[PDB]
Amino acid sequence: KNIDGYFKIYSKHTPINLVRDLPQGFSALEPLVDLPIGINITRFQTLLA
Amino acid sequence: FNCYFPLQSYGFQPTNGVGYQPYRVVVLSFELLHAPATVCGPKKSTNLV
Repeated sequence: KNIDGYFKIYSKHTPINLVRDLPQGFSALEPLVDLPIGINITRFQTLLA
Repeated sequence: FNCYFPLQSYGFQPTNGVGYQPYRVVVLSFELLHAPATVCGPKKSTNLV
C-alpha cells in the first residue's frame, strides 16, 4: 500500500504442504522496509521465472 | 565575421592572479514542498539515564 507517498512493504514466509487450492490458516505479516518514493500507482504486473 | 563560438575556456595556472585562480563552487538548493522524503538535518543523541 501507499500512505502519503510512503510505500509500505509487508511480507510473511512459512512452509506449507498443498496439492491444489490454498491452505486455510492465520498469518501476520511484518513491515520489511520503508520506501519514500511518492508516486501514484494504478496498475501492477507479476514477475515470473 | 560577426560570428563567434559562444563557449570559451578558462585559464588556470598556479601563478595566475587571485581573481583568475580556480575556486570550486557547489550550490546546495533546499526546497520546501510536500513530497517526502529527502535528507534531513543532523540528529544527535545524548547519554542515557
